[PDB]
Order: sequence, then structure tokens, then C-alpha cells
Amino acid sequence: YSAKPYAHILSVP
Amino acid sequence: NDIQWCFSQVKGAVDDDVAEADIISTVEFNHSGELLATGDKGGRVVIFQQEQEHSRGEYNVYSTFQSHEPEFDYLKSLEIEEKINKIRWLPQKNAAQFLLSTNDKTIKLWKISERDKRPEGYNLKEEDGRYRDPTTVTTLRVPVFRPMDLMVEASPRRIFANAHTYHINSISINSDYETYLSADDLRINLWHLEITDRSFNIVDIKPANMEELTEVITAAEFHPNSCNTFVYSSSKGTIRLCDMRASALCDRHSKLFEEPEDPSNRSFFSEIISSISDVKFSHSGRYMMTRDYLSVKIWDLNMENRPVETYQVHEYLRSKLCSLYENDCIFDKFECCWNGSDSVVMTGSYNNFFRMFDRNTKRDITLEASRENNKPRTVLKPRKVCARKKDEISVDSLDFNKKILHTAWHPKENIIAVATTNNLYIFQDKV
Amino acid sequence: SLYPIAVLIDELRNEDVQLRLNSIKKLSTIALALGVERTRSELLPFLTDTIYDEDEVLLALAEQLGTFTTLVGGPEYVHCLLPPLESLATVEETVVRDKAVESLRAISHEHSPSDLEAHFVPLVKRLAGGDWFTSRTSACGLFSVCYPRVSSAVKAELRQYFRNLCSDDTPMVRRAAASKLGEFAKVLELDNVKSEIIPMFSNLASDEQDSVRLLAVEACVNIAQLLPQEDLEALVMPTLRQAAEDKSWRVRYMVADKFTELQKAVGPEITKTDLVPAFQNLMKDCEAEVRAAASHKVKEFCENLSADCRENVIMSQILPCIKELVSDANQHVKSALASVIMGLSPILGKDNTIEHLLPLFLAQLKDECPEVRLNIISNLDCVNEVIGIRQLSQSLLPAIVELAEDAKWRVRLAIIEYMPLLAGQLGVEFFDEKLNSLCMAWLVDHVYAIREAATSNLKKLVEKFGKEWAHATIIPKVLAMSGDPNYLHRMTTLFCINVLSEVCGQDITTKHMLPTVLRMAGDPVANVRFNVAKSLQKIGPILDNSTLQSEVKPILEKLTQDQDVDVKYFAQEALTVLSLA
Amino acid sequence: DEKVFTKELDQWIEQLNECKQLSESQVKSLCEKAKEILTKESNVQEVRCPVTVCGDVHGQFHDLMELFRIGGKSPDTNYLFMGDYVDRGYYSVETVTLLVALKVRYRERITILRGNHESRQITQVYGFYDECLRKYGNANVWKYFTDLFDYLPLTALVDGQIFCLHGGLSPSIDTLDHIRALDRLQEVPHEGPMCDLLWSDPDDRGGWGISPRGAGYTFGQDISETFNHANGLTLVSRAHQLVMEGYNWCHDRNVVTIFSAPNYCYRCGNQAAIMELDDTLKYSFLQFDPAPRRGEPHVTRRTPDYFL
Ligand SMILES: [Fe+2]
Ligand SMILES: [Zn+2]
Repeated sequence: YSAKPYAHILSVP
Repeated sequence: NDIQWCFSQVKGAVDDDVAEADIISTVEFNHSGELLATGDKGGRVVIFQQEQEHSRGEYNVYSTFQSHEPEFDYLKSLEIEEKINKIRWLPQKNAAQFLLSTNDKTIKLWKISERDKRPEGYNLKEEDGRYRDPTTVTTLRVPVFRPMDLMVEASPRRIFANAHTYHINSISINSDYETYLSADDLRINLWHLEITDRSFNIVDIKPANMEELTEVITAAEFHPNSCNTFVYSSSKGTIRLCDMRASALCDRHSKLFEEPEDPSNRSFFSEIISSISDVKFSHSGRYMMTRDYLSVKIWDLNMENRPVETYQVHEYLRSKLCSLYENDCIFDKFECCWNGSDSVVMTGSYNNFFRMFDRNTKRDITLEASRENNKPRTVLKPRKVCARKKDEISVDSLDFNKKILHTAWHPKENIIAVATTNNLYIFQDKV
Repeated sequence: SLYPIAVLIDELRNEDVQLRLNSIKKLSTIALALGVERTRSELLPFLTDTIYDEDEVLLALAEQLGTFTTLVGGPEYVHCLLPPLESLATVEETVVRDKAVESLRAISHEHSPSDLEAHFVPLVKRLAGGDWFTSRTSACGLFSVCYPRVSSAVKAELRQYFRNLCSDDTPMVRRAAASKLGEFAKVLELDNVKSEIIPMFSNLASDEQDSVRLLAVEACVNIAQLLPQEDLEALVMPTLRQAAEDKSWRVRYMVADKFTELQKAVGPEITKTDLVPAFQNLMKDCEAEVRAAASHKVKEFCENLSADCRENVIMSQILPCIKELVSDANQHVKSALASVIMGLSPILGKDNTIEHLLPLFLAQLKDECPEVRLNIISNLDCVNEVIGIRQLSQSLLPAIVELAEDAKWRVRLAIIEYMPLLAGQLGVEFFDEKLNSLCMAWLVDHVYAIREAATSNLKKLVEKFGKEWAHATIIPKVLAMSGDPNYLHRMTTLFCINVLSEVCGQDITTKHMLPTVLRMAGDPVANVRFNVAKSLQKIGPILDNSTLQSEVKPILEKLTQDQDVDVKYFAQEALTVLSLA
Repeated sequence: DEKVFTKELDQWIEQLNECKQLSESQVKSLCEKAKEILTKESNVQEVRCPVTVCGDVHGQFHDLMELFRIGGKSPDTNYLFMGDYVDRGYYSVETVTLLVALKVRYRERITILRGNHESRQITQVYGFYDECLRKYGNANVWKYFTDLFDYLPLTALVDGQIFCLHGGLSPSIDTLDHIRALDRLQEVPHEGPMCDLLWSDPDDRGGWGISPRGAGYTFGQDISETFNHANGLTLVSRAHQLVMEGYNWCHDRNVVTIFSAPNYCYRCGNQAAIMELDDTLKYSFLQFDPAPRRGEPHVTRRTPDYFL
């Protein structure tokens, strides 16, 4: 799992 | 045998109107235990003081302030929440009290002090009621101090900001009365309590390629006694113990606590439910308790290959894992706490249930924090969940919106604070 | 006129922080106007416990209270200042507490011994026995000012109180005690230092807290300076040996950072027997900070060794560790070693420098890190007096060339700043043969900061090499840039002329540089034209008045008729400044 | 007198050079006289070579000082900035104040255009208003600066051959006369040629398109070639898009994007660039890195003094 709780770590503008 | 827990107090709205801003997000006692601080989603911190005439007095409102305000990160064009993540009391230096309060980005040092006197007397005017004509005064009068009703002041002393790229999830004070640590998802920084313009990044596990991300830091904590030892847990279910004596940078862990992956109970959710949501050092400092979704593990700091104890918080949710995954309940971050003598451990659960585990007698009890028992000195009945006999609760009737995530133990007495979604319950034993 | 002082008094209650701060900084005026008895009985009780918590206001108040000895009525009533300061010694702010302690120490000297025993010693006992560890932390710094001037019984009581403070529960009080241990031991009798200070020093040096243990190295330095040499082995040395091998890298860093002080304190025999192996182990430490700290101390430690066996110790025990420090993984260790390894040449001598130190110099000159190379180059003074720089020229030239053409312009700036020293050391002929091209090519760099730095470098080189070399070598080269198809390089020519005119001389400025300044006044670009105006303004005083009245004045008059507003304004400014019109 | 004002303006410039703001009255007077200067400048300003064309600075004062170190100090170097002097920066107030002061003192030596962030809405949303309120305690400075921002020229023309603008081309714009016919003394619209010239972007998709920014349109190589052929322009210099290498060519060497904010938003780690146009339109790009500093939090992996 790397999408639901992670979110902000992987998400970069 | 079991402690006879009794209802003592409830603090909050009598209705179900959560309002989404009054939801408690942290509960913490201070070192002496007479002060109890709670932060909420709205950025407010409320401090209750025990009524002092062992001590079984009630808690009443002592102070209230707005720790954090909503912000906007223009650098990333994102809303920065004011929700209070953690509150940590400092040891008492003088007559005032001090605490550290953190949101996702900023740590603040708050001083709570009492004032019981005010200046009196003026030269160029009266007591702000009227002004005086010039040249009329021919005799100086230095203002005096006169007693007033006690009023409590809260002021922010220091701000530690703009040092964490990701969301801060832990703050922990050091035993040397000097420094502390703050840990976000990928880095652990070391601050000095009197220096705000720089921090020492002791741990950094951010990979070079962000698409190769496999672990995040979920909690971190200093040793209660040793000034060189701290631990941090990860989303993979492992705890790394770092010794600050070996090297300036703690990128090489001194110890690694991890249990072998059981091939028996493999599932699609085994990666999610193995993440550790909280790690707590025992008061003696010789043991360490970690909380994952389904169990509480107690580790001896001398044995790394397996924990010495394992308690199952709510086993009836093991067959309902898909349902808990659909509604995002499987990502809840429950907490855990020791008692004063490290003999009983308390954690939360669903449907306003919290669990007590006795380490000496290996006995567990489930209790409910409900307003239907709003009578002081009333023994809380033990609760049983049936996968339906008399006075049992069926699994499908549990309310998963009622989660007890935040709990606190009184450092010396048998007093527990339990934060539901909107109310804060204070329970005492039958004394 | 008591109105201003009434305003000042009333501003103490003002909600504005700045008004209270200003009124606090002027408490001397208020006290002087009030008198003596009024200040004692009215102002001081108001200042005893102030409600406001601003750190700067409290700091100003603590500073002010240390100079009220005259205003309160002289040394007779100086004890009246004890309460207001005592509260300030309890606050949570470290700087305010330190200022209050400093003021208390300053005013303790005005106390008579009777007043010391009657008012100041009770204050110290109250602070040391207080329930709040801020008071106990403040109390540690007050023992040495009152110890020498009290009776024997009070001295014994103070010693017991300091011993109690050294064993306090909170780490901050123990840290304060460790910090003040040396200055306290400085005033005790030697017998009591051996009997009582030594056990406290030993106990604090084996504390559980690293922040307390690392404070024992300075205490070791201070105590070793008091005891005779024969007592160091029995009392001080075991603690120092334990500290040098401490588990915490902070204690070892403190040992390495104060290694020269320890060397001076213990003496030569102990240094040879004990400190040399400790230094060897510190230079091989597993922590980069400790290795860098030990590398900073190599030159001073080697210099102060006893001359009987200094060379043998350096060549057989210190040098092998330096050889491994040259090839260290850490950048900062190599930089620290490079900044000081240059100074071992005078100690060893010519033959030893050639055989042993020279390969290390070459290896550090070929290092990848620019800072290491810059540190090596910056410290050629020591080696130049042992072996001629002509032997190192063929090895320095490639390094200077590599640094002068670096991709990062700040590295080029850094090598530019050292150019005059290298030119002076390497001689005129070597610079003219090899280094002239680099200096000339710096003036046409893309980065303007590099051009400005090279212009200043040209000024310094002229100052060093005299007028004739500048006339023969660089001036015909700086004037050739006037024809550059880029206006930036033409302004670079103008800037070079401006900076050279100060030193090059009046005759040469009038004969050679001036014909080009006046010639570029017809430049198509207005920037060049008003820079010509500024150039004529700057170099005007150097020229003789006849030249100004002959050629400068008509050119400025013509420039005052230019289309561009900037050219006209700067020409008018030049005319006004030179008083040519 | 003119001399007294000139000396005061100079002293203002040196004061701003160490990153300290001015008074409210000083800012108001500076904005008023800048408006007096700018009300005469055409929509398509005529800029004379040689000149150094600069990209976005976005309130990074120290990177602006680094830019001046790289390219030279005004008025010695003729500059041409292409908007976006505020927002997303710690020192937007100081940056915009210094640029306006330089424009007032050296109106013939520095030309400043209007960027998409020179709006009352954008500055309030993206921190310029917040920064000015924090530094002053009132909205007077923001009001004055937003009043001044209306007068900034939309576009610039260098030697009649290079077109400099923030956003890019517009479908409703075909000739420089059309640009000169617009009314720039207003807030930036949410639609129209004036908004397009500050919000458009180049793109590889042929013809026009839809810009994800919410305003302006994206144009292809054909549009740029047609505009250059119609107006006789050798090149179109442009900004407002972050580029990692500092400057980027596109549309077959017909559009060049210049970004002059190194380490964009203190996190992008990009390089900045400035384009020097020589006496004969000979372009050369100078790339630079952020000016060395520590930041307000000095988070480092080297042991600080308190822990040493
Ligand atoms: Fe833009
Ligand atoms: Zn932009």
C-alpha cells in the first residue's frame, strides 16, 4: 500500500 | 483482582454535534499529574486542573487557548491544517507550566502562568477614567501592586517552523532537560529548546527516487532515562533503536526489533495491519509497547527477534477486514499507554470501547465510554462482543464511527482520560 | 520640570512593549529624580516582581539593576538590590538568568563582609535550596564571588552547598555545577581542592548525561592548572584518560577541541607519556567531527612538544596518522588538515619537509574538493621560508589554473582573492610568464562579480609590483579591451582605469589612461558615456588642474548636451564635484 | 527640488539593497511617482539594444541580488524584467520596492513589464498581501502597489525585432497595433487579449488549445511562426513557466522561455538564466544557481554548536 494514507509523500506539484 | 473502574466526569457537548472542529486529537497528563491538556481539530488547547484540597479530586477548566491557526502554503499552494497532533509537557522549571504543541508543520512552546496582582496608580491621569491637566502634578507617585482575582495566561514563547517537509507525527522531549526531537514521515530532526533558527537532522530515510518509497516513519520517542537512546517505528512493523553516542548522525540503527512474518495468516491486508501507529517506552524504561491495528506488542529491549508479550485488542475485526478497508477505517491510528507501575496497559477500540490488559495476571477487560452511565461513582460493566448470549454485543452492530483513539493514564494514580469523538471521559477506581 | 520623568514612570505600565523597554532603559533618570530613600522604598518594590514577561524588557531591567549601587544610597544599602535581582534569577529564560547572575556578582563586591554574610550568603543558600531548578541553576555562579571574603564556617557551609548542587537530580543544575566547578576551585584552598573539588570533579566526569560529562574537560583543564605536577598523575590524570576514551563522541570531541589547553596544563612529561597516544587515537576516531577537531590541533600540538624529542615524535608517531588523514573520506576533515599541515615545515626542517611533508602537500593540492586546494594555497607562507617557492611553482601552477577556470564562479572568486599573495610569493618573473594570462582573462568573464574582483586584484597587484610593471605589462592590455564589441567589457576597461588611477601615478594617468577615457566619450552606448563621465569625476583629483581646464572640461561640457538624461545628470555631477564650471 | 528627491531615492535604493522595507509614506510617494512615469509608456514599449532580459523573480530578493551579481548593477547594465515580481517568496515587498525604485531613478535604463501575478486577487491569494500585512500591519502598502501595477506596460519591443512578454500570443491579437490599442490601466481580466498576453503558454500541440491554468490559450509552432512572419520578429522572449535548465527554446527557435528564479519556491532545485542581447542582437544566456544562504530554519546534517 502506497496510495491512501501515503498520498502527500508521493504527491508533488 | 481487576480494578473497579468508575465513572467520574465527562467534558464536552451533551449532543452528538461533533462540529468537526471540537473533535479531540490528543490527550496528555503532565509530570505531576494535576494538569490534563487536550488539543482538538480546531487548534484549541484546553487545560483542566485537578481540584486539590490518594488525591481523587475532580478536574475543572484551568486554561484555554488557540495553539494553531489555519494557514496557506503559498510555496506549495496547499491548506495547512491547525489540528493539534501532539502535546508534550515539559518538566516544571518554576511556578509556570510549559508545553510543546504541534500541528502538521509547526511546533510551539507555550507557557501557562498565573497572575494575581495588577499595577495601580498613575501620574498623568486617573485609573484610565479621566486625564489630568498638565503642570497640575507636583508630586511623583510610583505605581504600586494590588491583588486581583487569579487569572491564567497562555503565551507562545518559541516557534519551531518551516523545518519539516512532510507532516510531523511525533514530538518527544529528551531526559537532559535541553533538547527534543520532531519526526515527520521521512525525517527526524533534533531541536534545542531555546534555539528556533536551526535544527539537527539526525535521521533521514527519504529515498533518492520517490517512486522507490517503501517505508515511512510513524512514531518516534526518546528513552525516559537514557539521554542517548531513542526509537522510531515504521509502516513495515519494525522499530529501530538508535544510540546517539556512536555517531553524530543516527542513520545506522543500534538495534532492529521485528517479528518474523507469519506465513499462516497471510492476506491482502497484512501489509496495512502490520504498520505500527504508536510506540511507548515503559516508565522503568526496560520495556517498549507498540500498537498496530489488531494487536499490542510488548518488547524487551534486550530481545530483538520477538516480543515478550502480545495482546489481541479486537480479534473479531479480523474477518471484517474488507469492510474496514472499504470505509477507510483500516487506516486509523490508535494509541496505547502504560500505567504508573508498568503493570497494566490501556488502548482504544471501536464502538466507544477501550481495552485494559494486565501484564501480571494476563487478564483483559473491555469497557465502554458512554454518557448513558452519567452517574459519578458508578462501576463500569465489562463488555463482551459476540461473533448472541445475554448482555453481549453482536459484531455487526458495532458503530465504527465511534473510535477511541486518544487515551491517557494518570502518572501516579488510577485515573484515566479517554477521548471519544466529541467528549472527554475521566474515570477513577473505586476508592 | 518633573513632567518628562512622570511620563517615564507612567510608561512602565504601558501596554506597548517598546515604551516599557525605553522606560526601563532610563531607570537611572527616574531613580536620580526620585532621590535615594524614594528609590529604595518606592521604585525597588515596584521592580521586585514585575508582571510583564518580555525577554528583552527583563534583560534590560537585569542590566539596569546592576548599576544602581550609587542610586540606592551607596554600599550601605546595596543589599536593597538583592530582591529585584533574585526574582530575575528564577525566570525560565537563560539569558535573563545569566544577566541577573552577572549583576549579582557585580554588586556583591560592594558588600562589606558583614553584609556578605548577612544578606548575600542567605541569598545564595535560598537560591541553592530552592524548589525550582532555575534558582538552583542560577545559584551555581554565585559561590566564587562570596567565598574569599567570608569566615571559615561560612566557607564550609558554601562548600557543602556546592557539593549538594553537584549531586542535584535535574541535569541542568549538574551542568551548571560542572561549568562553575573550575572557577569555584580557583578560589578554594589547595587542601580543599584536593579533598573536596577532586571528588566532585570525578563524580561529574562519570555522570550518566553526556552533556554533563563533556563539561568535565574544561574543569579538568582548570583543575590541572592549580595542582602541582606530581599530583596530576594521582588526581587528574585517570579522569582525563577516561574522558579521552569516552563512549559518547561529544566527550571525545571536547577532549580533542581543548587538547592544546590540556597539553599546556599537564606539562611536557605527561604530554609525551599520555597525551601523544590520546592524540593518535583521536585522529583515528570513528566520528568525523572528532577527527576534524583533532586535525585542527595538529600544528599547535606538534609545535609545543618538548624540543628534546619533538622531531622524533612528529616523524615517528604523528606523521603516519596525518598520512591517513590526507586520504580521509570526509571533506571537512581534509579541509581542516589542509588549513594547518602547511605549518609543520619550520618545525621539521628542510630535509624532512622535502622527504615527508612534500608528498602530502602535492596530494592535497590534487584533491577534488576546491576548499582543500584553497586551504593549501592560502598557507604557503610557512613553507616559503623553509624551501624556496621555486621548487613548488611547477606543482602550484596546475592547481591555480584548475581553480581559476572552475565552472562554479564562486570558486573562481575565491582563487581571485588570494592572487596578490601568490604573485608576491612567486616573484615578478613567474607571474609575468605564467599568471598574467589568468589575471587578464578574468576581466572578460561572463560573471560581473568576477570582473569586479579581478579589477580589485589588478589594483592590489599594482600596489605590490610598483608603477613600472603595471605600465609595461597590464595597461596596454586593459586599454585593448576598449575595442570590444560588447559594452560590458568597455565599462570593464573604464572601471580598471578608475581603480588604477588612484595608485598608478599622476603622470602616467595623464599620459596613457586619459587619452582612452576621453576617446570613449563618443561611444554609441549611453552606459559607456555616463560611465566615462563618472570616470572623469573620479580621476579628476589625480590630474593637474591645467589638464582639467584643457581637455576634461570641454568633454564634460559636450556630455552635458547628450540626449540621454543619465549622461547629462552625471556630466553635471562631475562638473559640480570637480568645480570646473 | 529634483536633486533632493534624487538623493532621497538613491538612499532608498541602498537601504533596500540590504533587504529592509521603507515607510508607508515613502512607499506611497514612490508608487505615485512611478505611476507618473509609467502613464506615458506605451503598451508596446520600445527598448533599445543592448539589454539583459530577465525572467520571473517571484519575491526572491536574495536571488535577485545574485542576478545583479551575475549580470551587473543598474544603471551600468540595461535590464528588462518580464513580470512576476511578487508572490511565492519571503521578500516580495523588498523585491518589488527595489525594482520600482530602480525604475523611477533610471527610467531609461530598466524596463519592467506586467506579469500575471500583478493583480489584486493573485497577490492576496498567494501571500503578497499577507506579507505586506505582516510587515506593516495594514493594507495601505498593498493598495498602493496594486494601484501601481495597473500602469505597468504589457509588452516590450527590442530593436523592433525581439518581442518580450510574460504569457504569450493571443488569438484576438494579430498585430502590435492591436496590443497598443488595448487599455492596460485596469485589473487583469479573466478573459480577453490582455489576460491572454499574461496567461498564455507555448505548446507542442498544433494550433490553439485550452490552457490548464484556467486562463489564456496554448499555441503551437505554426501560430508562433505566423506571428513572427506577420510582425517581422526574429524571436519571442517569454517567461512565466518554470524551466529546470534556466532557459528553454521551443517552436523551432522562435520562442524562448527564460526563468530567473533559481530554486523555484525554495524547493524546485532549478537553475535560473538571463539573456544578454549585445549591441548587434547577439543573444547569450547566463545561468546561475541560488545565492548561498542558510534559510530561516538552518536544517543541516552537520552538528550544530548547541550539540557539539
Ligand atoms: Fe507568471
Ligand atoms: Zn510566475
